[PDB]
Amino acid sequence: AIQTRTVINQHGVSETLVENFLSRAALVSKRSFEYKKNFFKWTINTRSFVQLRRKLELFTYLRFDAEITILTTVLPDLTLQAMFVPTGALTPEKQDSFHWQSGSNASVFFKISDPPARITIPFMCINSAYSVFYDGFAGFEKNGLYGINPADTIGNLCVRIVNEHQPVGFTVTVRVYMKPKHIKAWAPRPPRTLPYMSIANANY
Amino acid sequence: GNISRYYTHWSGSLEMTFMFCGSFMATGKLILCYTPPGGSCPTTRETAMLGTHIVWDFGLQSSVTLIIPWISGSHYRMFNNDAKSTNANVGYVTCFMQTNLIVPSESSDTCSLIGFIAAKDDFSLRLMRDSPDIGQLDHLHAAEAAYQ
Amino acid sequence: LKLGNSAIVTQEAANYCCAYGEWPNYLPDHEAVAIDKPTQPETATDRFYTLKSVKWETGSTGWWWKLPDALNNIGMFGQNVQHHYLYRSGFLIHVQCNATKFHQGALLVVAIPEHQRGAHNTNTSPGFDDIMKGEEGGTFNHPYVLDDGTSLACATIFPHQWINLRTNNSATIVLPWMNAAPMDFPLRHNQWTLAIIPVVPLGTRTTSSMVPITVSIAPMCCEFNGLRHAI
Amino acid sequence: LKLGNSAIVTQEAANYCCAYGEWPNYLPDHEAVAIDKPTQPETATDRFYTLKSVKWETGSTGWWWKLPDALNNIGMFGQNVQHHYLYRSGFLIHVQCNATKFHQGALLVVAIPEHQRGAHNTNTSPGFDDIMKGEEGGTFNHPYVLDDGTSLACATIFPHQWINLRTNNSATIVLPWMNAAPMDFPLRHNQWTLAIIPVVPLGTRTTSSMVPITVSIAPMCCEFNGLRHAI
Repeated sequence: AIQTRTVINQHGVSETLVENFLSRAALVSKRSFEYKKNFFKWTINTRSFVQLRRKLELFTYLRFDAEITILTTVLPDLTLQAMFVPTGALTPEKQDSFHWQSGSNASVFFKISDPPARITIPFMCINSAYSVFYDGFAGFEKNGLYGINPADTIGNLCVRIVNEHQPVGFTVTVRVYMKPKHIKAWAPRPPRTLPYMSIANANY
Repeated sequence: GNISRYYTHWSGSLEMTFMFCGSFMATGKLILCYTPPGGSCPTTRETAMLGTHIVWDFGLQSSVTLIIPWISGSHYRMFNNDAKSTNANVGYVTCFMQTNLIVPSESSDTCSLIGFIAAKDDFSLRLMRDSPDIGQLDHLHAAEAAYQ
Repeated sequence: LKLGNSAIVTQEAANYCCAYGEWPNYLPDHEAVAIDKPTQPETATDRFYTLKSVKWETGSTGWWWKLPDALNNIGMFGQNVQHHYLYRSGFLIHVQCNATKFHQGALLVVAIPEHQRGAHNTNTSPGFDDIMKGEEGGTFNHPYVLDDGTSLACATIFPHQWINLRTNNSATIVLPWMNAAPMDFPLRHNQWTLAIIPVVPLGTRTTSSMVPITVSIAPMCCEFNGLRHAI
Repeated sequence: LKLGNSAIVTQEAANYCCAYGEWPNYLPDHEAVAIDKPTQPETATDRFYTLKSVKWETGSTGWWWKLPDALNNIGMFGQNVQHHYLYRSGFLIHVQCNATKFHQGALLVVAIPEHQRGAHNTNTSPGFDDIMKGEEGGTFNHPYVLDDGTSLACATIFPHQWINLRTNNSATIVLPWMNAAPMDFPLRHNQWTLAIIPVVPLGTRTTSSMVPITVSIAPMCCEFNGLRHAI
């Protein structure tokens, strides 16, 4: 209930640049699973949290890179794998599937006593920029999901316990972080104020 | 009012604009009076003229330009608890009726006003935070797609 | 007219018709009287003190004001009348009305110096309340004779412009300092007398067309006596 | 000191001891805040606003004032506190007493910035009336500790002069702008704290020697926010 003021002298302009307007590396997914479906698969869609969804939808087209950092909390020497799978190749469905043994996709291997892993993914959209809002139809026949671009796909990561079935049981918690770099945006758009109702489209 | 919610401290000058949309035969004078951030809002027409006031009619120009000299602001978390200290009251932009409306016997006897706003090139921002504009969460229909 | 604090915008420029030929001129070369260091504030007076809007019906007969009288109550110039007793100032008058193209009528803005009034059919001088009206101004009871026996038919000898509702809706008259003495007293003397006189009344299909008329006054180059001194 | 309207005459010149090294300097090169066209009146503030005469008996214990507080009520600077909210000003302090050659005693003029007060033997912060005294000023209850636990024996770190009744009867201290922010608010902040402290009490053959002490304050180079604007 106290109303005060302060005179403010400023000269900074480069604080509001778009490159460090989006370099904050917020969290994008938090899910735990067990092992005694014994893994974790997650599409790399971006509109999962409303703190990041509204902040991203100010623009029309943009172009950046991933900088994915997986943080793991959960024991004798747990080794984990995060096999990236892009489009064109198939996704694993069981823990000992032969898609794990495939070399044609990228993979990491890391412990728990180590600091958590870090990779980055370049711009893999087949257009020149990501399409945030898609004003058309993916397909020719009438029932097409209005607002899904086939160029909007990125891939999906899969997290798996490497070790043998041990006589102890445990539960692994996985968090993902994503830091955009080298930002170039176009055509600014007004924000959405009415609350979201789904993740597939804009309804209210 | 939707970009500055992300930040904490703002400072700069503004620019308000009005656009009257009456008929071509319609006339009438209005008055716009500014208020310094010290005192209170004016009440009558006479007490409002003693501030920075302008006289704007209809027949010559349907547009007008007003310059706000300076604003400021912060949020001031100063207590021990989770409290919200409201910022102080700054300025008033009022509008009184100088003359009553003159219309011919053909047109409707009702007019309209629309107010614009635009910031100048001294407007600066600092200390980006999150915005409470949406809310925490609502019920999502298809909450999980990737996981399954 | 972006002058000081206010700015009456969106007006036909018309003509800054000087009254006879002159300007307020700041009164130089006077040291034999008023040696009290005149303060002469300039940027603290130029506001365009506007007046109350009036209504001009069909049977209306005009209005009148007094210029040092009507500004004693309003603003920084209203305060500077008190705690001062000598001044000198030039004025600016902006008269503007508004109507449709379907009305018709004629007005006459005129300004008279030293306009001594009078009363009808008596032998008693008018009282103090019959002169000091203030902001609102008074009303002519006999406009044809100007309440002094002088004919309105010869009243174009003064500075004047013709607001004609077919052509224009504005007028602007600049008045210099018109006084015998160089400096004067506010509370007992009024130099100019602003007055408007309808000549042709209005006319339309309905009745009671208001035609609101607005007068704005602004002092050009004022000065006062001294208030601050060394010893 | 013939300054503006008033002139405190017949004073020993003494020393215009600057506080640390500086002058009010009119605050240049600031355009990122307060772009409101500061008016900065200069010749309308320099008066030497004098205060109420006090009486210094034998068992007296000193007085204190607040400089933006004590001038809120008097004069053109008293009016300019209202209808304004940003300012910046430098001060001038002239402390002068008088006695015979037969009295004896010592005084200590000292000025403290940001002098946060306190209360004795409690756990409650002082109220709003325990600070905003106004013109008359307050009284020390514990002068040895300055009502904050700081020793008077180390209190010569501030700018000070020694009024010694054997030698002189005047003192003059110039204070610059001492604030974190460039401009400030009058009604909720007081930068300096003027206070006088007796060290040696008086003594004579009789009792109740008054020794009237007079303090005069004058703002040096003040400024304010904007009040008049074009559009």
